Amino acid sequence: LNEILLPEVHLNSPIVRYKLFYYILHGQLPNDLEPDDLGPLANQNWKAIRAEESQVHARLKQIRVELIARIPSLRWTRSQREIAILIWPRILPILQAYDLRQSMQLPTVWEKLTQSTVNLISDGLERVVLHISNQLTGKPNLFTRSRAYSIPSTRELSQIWFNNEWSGSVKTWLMIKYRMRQLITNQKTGELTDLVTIVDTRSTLCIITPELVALYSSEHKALTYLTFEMVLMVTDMLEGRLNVSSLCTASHYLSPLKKRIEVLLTLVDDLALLMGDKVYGIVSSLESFVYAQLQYGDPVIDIKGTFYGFICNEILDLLTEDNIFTEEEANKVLLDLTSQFDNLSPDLTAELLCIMRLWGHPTLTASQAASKVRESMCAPKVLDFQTIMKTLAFFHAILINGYRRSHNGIWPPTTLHGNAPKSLIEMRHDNSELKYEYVLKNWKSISMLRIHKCFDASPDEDLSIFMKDKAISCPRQDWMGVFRRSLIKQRYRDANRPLPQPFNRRLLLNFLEDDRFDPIKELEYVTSGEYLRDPEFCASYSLKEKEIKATGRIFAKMTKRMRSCQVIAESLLANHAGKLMRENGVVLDQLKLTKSLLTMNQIGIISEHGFEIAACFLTTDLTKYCLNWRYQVIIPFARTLNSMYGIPHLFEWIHLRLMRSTLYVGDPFNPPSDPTQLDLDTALNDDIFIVSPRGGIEGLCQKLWTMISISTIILSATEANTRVMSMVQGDNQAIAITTRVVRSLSHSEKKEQAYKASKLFFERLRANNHGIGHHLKEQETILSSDFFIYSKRVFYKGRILTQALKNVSKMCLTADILGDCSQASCSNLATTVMRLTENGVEKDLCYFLNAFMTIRQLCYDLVFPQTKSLSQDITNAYLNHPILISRLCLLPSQLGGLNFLSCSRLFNRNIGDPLVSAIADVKRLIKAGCLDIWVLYNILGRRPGKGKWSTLAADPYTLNIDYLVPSTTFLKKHAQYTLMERSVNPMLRGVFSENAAEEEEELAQYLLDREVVMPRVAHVILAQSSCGRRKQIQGYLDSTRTIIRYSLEVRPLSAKKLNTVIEYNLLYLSYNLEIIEKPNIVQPFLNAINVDTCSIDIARSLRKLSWATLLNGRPIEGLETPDPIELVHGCLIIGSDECEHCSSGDDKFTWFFLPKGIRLDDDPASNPPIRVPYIGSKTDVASMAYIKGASVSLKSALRLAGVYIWAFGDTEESWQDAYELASTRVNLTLEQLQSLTPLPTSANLVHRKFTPASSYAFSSFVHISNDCQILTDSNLIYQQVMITGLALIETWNNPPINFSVYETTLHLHTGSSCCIRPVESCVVNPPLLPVPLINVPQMNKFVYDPEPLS
Ligand SMILES: [Zn+2]
Ligand SMILES: [Zn+2]
Repeated sequence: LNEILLPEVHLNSPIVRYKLFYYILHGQLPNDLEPDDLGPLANQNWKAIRAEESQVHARLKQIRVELIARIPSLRWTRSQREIAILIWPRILPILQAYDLRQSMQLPTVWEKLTQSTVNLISDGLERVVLHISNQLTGKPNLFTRSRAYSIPSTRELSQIWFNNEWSGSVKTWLMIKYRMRQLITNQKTGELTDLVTIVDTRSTLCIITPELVALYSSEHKALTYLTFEMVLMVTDMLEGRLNVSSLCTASHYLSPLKKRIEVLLTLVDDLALLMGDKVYGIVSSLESFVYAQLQYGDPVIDIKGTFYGFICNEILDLLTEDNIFTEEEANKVLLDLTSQFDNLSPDLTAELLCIMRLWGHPTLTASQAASKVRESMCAPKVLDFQTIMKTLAFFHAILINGYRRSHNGIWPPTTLHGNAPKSLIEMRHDNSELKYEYVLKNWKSISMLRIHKCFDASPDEDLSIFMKDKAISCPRQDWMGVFRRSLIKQRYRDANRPLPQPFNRRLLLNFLEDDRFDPIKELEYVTSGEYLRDPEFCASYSLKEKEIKATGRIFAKMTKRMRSCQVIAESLLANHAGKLMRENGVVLDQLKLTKSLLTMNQIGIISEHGFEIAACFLTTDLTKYCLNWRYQVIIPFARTLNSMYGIPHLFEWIHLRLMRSTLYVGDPFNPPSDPTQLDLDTALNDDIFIVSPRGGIEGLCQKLWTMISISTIILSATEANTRVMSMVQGDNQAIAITTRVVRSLSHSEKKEQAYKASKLFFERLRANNHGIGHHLKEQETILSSDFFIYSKRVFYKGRILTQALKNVSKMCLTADILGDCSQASCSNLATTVMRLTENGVEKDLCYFLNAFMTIRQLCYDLVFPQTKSLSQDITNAYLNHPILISRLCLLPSQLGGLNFLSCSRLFNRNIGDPLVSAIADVKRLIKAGCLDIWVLYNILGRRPGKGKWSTLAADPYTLNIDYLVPSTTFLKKHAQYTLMERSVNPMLRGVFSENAAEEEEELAQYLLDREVVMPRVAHVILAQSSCGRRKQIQGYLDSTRTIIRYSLEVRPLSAKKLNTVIEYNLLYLSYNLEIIEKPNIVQPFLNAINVDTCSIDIARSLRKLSWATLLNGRPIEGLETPDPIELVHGCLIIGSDECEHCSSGDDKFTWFFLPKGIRLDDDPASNPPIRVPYIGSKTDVASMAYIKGASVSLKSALRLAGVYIWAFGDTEESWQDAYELASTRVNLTLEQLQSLTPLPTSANLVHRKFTPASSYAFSSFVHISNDCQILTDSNLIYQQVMITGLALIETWNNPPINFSVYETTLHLHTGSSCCIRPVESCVVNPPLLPVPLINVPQMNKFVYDPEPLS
């Protein structure tokens, strides 16, 4: 079992300083730590602690005596020796000193294997991309126009990735991490022998232990100790540095950033050595300085350089805070730090926000983390009553207006106070729109307005909320169980009290193993006030991982009942009250969100092609808002929400419970300093305790706070008589103040006028925020006439800045997920490469990088085996033949390979048929020479796998090939099944059944075993049926690492299952060895397929032979979709050129036009008019009866019936067959089912954070016209063609290029192509099989509704 629950490969936990201190002091390791540094650990009785844990102490003593023997000088005390013991933050400038190059062969073998494999496919990939450019533009310089400098191929990429700086460091820390993970795994199994590893490299001695490593560098005479989390963090940071430096070296776009990033890294490493853990304040100041430098180019003189100067002052304060540097040294350091950000384009100035994670993370202490929140929270705060009531009145107005525009424009049930004026009387009587200008006046009457019950909201409305695992704290009596037993044993022995019981329960497991669960009775915990009277309640903080800022270093955890009430209340707020606010543009659809943000940023840019429209953008972060929320400023809003929802007392729970409870920071190695503090309630407001908190907690009750902030923003906007559009995000907000200026004014003067108009709004907003208790400092406020910040992305002058280096920094050598398969890692690398394509990096370079890192990952997995195997035949066969490695890496993942990035994926996110794209890629590789035609013949002639009807129906477009599903998803499904099997919750009484797989197989066979097989129709019908609903509910579980471990423990895997999960990688490699080794003998009729055959025909034939066992010769219809690159034969027209396809026969094309004279980040009058580009089209029914408030079951049944009738026929027998599959989810009869069913024609057949598809730099000025074309598959095809054309236009002028001196026209002639085929459907398809006996959860509300109509 321990071979699956391997130690994590990447950092996921905070670095605890006291853990390392505990390990160092346990074995009496040499150190120069002051008594103040040790904190509470100095007064611990280490004799007893060493008496226990004797294996740990024995290992530590062994490494100590090895250190003494190797370095005799370490015995000297009082720091009179020449060797200095350094803790993690002070070893940054000496990371390159640790080499271990000798007595280390695995990294060298890995590098040699990667080079040998890459050397075989570089030219083929160059030919592939050349052919792609020739086919998509008609010219061979599509990808090389912006660079022509130097074109990096795959071999060049490998050379500059393995030969640059940090490469040796990455190899030596990868070996160290691998050895330490091996030692940890051995220790878990109880081997107890040879658990100390010594490498003893010349000038660098490293000793590896399952607990910590001891690294000594002779060149610098510095010895350091690193725990496992520290080692993971160091190797992750080194890998990120390697990726960033190599990408800067490779891409011409990021070339200027290389030297600046290197100089910044060196400067901050020296600063870290000189300072300690206080250099991460400087790192955060640099994070803010990126935006300060962005604001330095603002046209307005009054707003240019303010943030720059403030951030410089903050950096100087941080530098001179502890008197490490004098004024002149701090000034020189500041100048050196700032000189790396000057003379950079706005895109690059935002791609220096990648270096935040490049210096690791600070060593956290519970006391320091608690100090910040205790300073912010638990503080007196004076609040303005008038501001509170004005905000409440505008809250009422916004809620009323949001209830209007829906519900037939009818006012909610409201009660008017006695001093409402006649105008309010008539407006309530009339039910007209409450004008904000009207609400500003008579605010005393708009307030004191009781809004009665509006929604019949039910806590159990959403089921997915209850299925998400959340951390839950121990009761108030076991609050000391979080700390290590060794540290608290002496305290509990002195006090003569029993040791606290460790707490390991989870919220998800408590919910699932709850016999009597009901949200109606669960909310009574808060409604009846039992939470205030609960003595067991205990809320505690815990250190947050991968956090460098002082704020947000802790996240809180609460008891099971309180957490359940919190999630129920948040869901209640978001479902009904949250939807009423449309003043902010937040939507659950990302496409609409980015369109709204693009329009908001493009408000200010108006071209010459009266009074124009001008915008000034204001962005403020709300991270510190949670600690500053007070009960008095939220009581009226929450009271009105209570009245609206009908629950007498549901909200205001966080503050009321917090003022009566004592909070603490729970860290296993950070016990309270005072050994006499054995109880939480009587603790003092110091150390790790936060006595009587009066503020909020981050994330908790975020919806109410966001609505209050929206009301405040609206109030401020109306107070200054300025038009704004808010976009509050919870942790951030962006405001665009709108004003009307003269058209003839110069752009600088229009911006000045906009800023002058926005000054009053900003003053009113600051005054209102101060009134409600949120003081706005210069840190929070960034005023810019060009850009605003949303979702950590900068919207600069109608674009979105790239930040591709931030994406490339997290491209590591192994997925942190459980299975750790080669396929999962390759998929992660491909996803990161897709992000790089979207974020401005060269598409050709991204393709080469994806191939190179796929090869590198496979070589790493081959030469760094996670689990030792008795038979190494497969591993040796792959290691000795790099051509096999190349063939496997270049083969698409749909055919069994590890190439998860298709050629067409480089241009459009949406892919119709993955198999067609895979076939097109294989044909391209065969034409270039990367692969061989006999590989394609072997794939065509491959023996069908062990597939059933269920796998064909559940996941269409997939061939019958074994080992296409990684062991990771198998582990996730096993965890979900184990959770379902032991579940006893009433809400899931009938979800789980033992014959679920049999029922799914029978239904899939019924839907598929017909005259014509329709995998999409079967997939949709299965998903919308009862069994599909049960599968969805079972898949609602999160299946985290803890959940997977619990499932493996309570339900152990069989020996055969254990072995196959362990050796999935070797089994997959051996399975693909049958096709990537030698030309197999295939059937003679397969020779008809050639490299010139259309990918659609090849895909149809491959699906026919692959599923030959299941179908016995029947063809598969409804899946094929043209490959976007192969479908279109584009031509680019520059100046006097003409389209060859237009002049020769073809007359179908998608017209793309780019005007001339465009210059980004320049005068808006000069360039052609700007507009929101085409980012995509989502779902957008004419049913006989428009049922309002229809349940999910009713909609699912209606869609199932419609799809069945549309696909299998409109005969009465088909209607009876679909009646059963509809009645498995509703209680309709045939007549109501037929009447209520939507129109059964043109079935969509569609079924299954902020990542924009592009920067939209040059796609905003483009002109499109699809008039000369035919025009829901055709709509998807045309949308894909449009997106591909936009991507082609964008890559024609890469982010290195910012001007277009000539007008360009793109045609993308989709005609005269073999992939265009007529679409035929709606034929008669008799069932051919009796309808299976389906068990339906009649009593379950979330699957079946006995009353689907009112
Ligand atoms: Zn043309
Ligand atoms: Zn074709």
